[PDB]
Amino acid sequence: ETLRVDPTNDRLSALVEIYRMMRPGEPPTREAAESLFENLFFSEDRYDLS
Amino acid sequence: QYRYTLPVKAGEQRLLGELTGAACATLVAEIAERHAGPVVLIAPDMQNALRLHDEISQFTDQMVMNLADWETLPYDSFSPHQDIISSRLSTLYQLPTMQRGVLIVPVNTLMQRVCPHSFLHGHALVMKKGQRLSRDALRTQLDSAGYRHVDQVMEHGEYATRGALLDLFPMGSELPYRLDFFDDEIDSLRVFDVDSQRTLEEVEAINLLPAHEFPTDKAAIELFRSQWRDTFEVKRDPEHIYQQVSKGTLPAGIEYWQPLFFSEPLPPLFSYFPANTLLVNTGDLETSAERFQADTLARFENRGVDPMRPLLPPQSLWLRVDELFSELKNWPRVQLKTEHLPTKAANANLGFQKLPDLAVQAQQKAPLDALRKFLETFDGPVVFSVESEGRREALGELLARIKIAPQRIMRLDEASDRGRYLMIGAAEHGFVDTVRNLALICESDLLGERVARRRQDSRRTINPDTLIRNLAELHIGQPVVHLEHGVGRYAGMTTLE
Repeated sequence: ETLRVDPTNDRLSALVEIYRMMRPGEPPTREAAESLFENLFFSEDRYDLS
Repeated sequence: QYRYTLPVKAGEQRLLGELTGAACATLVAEIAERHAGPVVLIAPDMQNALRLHDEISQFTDQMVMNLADWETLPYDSFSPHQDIISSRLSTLYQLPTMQRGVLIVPVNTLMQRVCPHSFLHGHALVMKKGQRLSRDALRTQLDSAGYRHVDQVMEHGEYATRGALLDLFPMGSELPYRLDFFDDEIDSLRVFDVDSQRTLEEVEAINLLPAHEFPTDKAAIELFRSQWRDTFEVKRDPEHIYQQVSKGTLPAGIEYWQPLFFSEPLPPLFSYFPANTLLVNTGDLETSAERFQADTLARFENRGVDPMRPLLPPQSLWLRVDELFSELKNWPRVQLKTEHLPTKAANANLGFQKLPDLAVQAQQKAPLDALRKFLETFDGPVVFSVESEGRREALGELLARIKIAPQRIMRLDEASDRGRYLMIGAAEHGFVDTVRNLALICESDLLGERVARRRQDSRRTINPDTLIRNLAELHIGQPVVHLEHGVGRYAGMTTLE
């Protein structure tokens, strides 16, 4: 049901949706969005469980 | 007499070689001066094209212009500052018919698709002395064209209407015009300055070109919405350009929505070339066009996201390089190469070789040593081609140091059997023409090399009885001097990271 209510169909538009939720304004690009998501949870320096 | 043969056929080539900088200018100058037919020089990059826009003037009086590029990248986010557009489409009006003259286009605007003659021819018009054309009727015609009504007309696309007196600035011409409509008819075509505000003189007929490179009226907006709802999707948002042009206002990066406004594929502007037209090539198109298309595709896939303002496929707005190199084969081509091409027909290597290094330096007692040796041992004409007249004084005293006073000639053909000649232009690298033994010695040929050096090795006298010969047998603790820091105690070997 969440897939049905989801207005997104692939990975790249998903990253763009995450960008537009993260940062109002700033019309997203490809590298900006993928970099934001890749350092949002998968960078040893900007995200760290002890 | 000439040195090579003009080509006129479908797609044949003519290869001219051994050329070096600031000689492509004089070759294409003689091309313009010898050939009946417009010459469209297609530079490998706009930067180079700008440079050429100087040098050709320096070597010819024949009419020259560029085609103005939008100053943004492919799929960028800026309107081109419509002033530029005012130049651009103006050339597209005359490009249907121009018998002589040269137009310099880089590969970027060479491969862009342009608005068809249907739009530009249809939305252009003429105003003569004797039309019975009504005042507000002409105002509404300007409205349907898509100009802007202001009372302080200074720049392009601006018009005013005050009772009987009407003025406007056509996007094709360069000066505004005043109308003075009486009994619902044109009575005066008076050119008045943007600064004087007074009539300079009176013409009988003049032409008007529309707003900018795509229509704007409501039928066109409905067509735009139809084609958007065909190809892309819509989302209700006041920044989404679909609804944002449904509010009527044109966004910033709207010029990259060219084909939607037009209901037909856009011509690749080769239709805009006259039938008997010759192209000359510089560098190698096969690399620069391909690099531009790769950059366009990379920037597209980078920006082919953000569904708020999605984007087109480049295979409609821009040409593909295979299509470009097929459509080139309907125009004869002359390739200017800076390389020695070996031998074949339709291929002549013109001796345009490098000048020897006339470097001027005051370190030697005689500054103009190489110059005074080269010019005297030379046997043909030499021309100096100073940039500015004030810089000509920079010629006059320096050539006075070996007491040389040159002649001032306009055209390069005014060179004689042997002598010293000066002229005005912007060429930057001289050469020697072996066929007529001409010498060109530009401004930067005497001030060639930039130098950066300060000092080194002050106290490096490494044989003093105190250098210790770097023997490395010193016991630990014996004091040691380091030249940059000072005196201390040596404390042995160590290992670090």
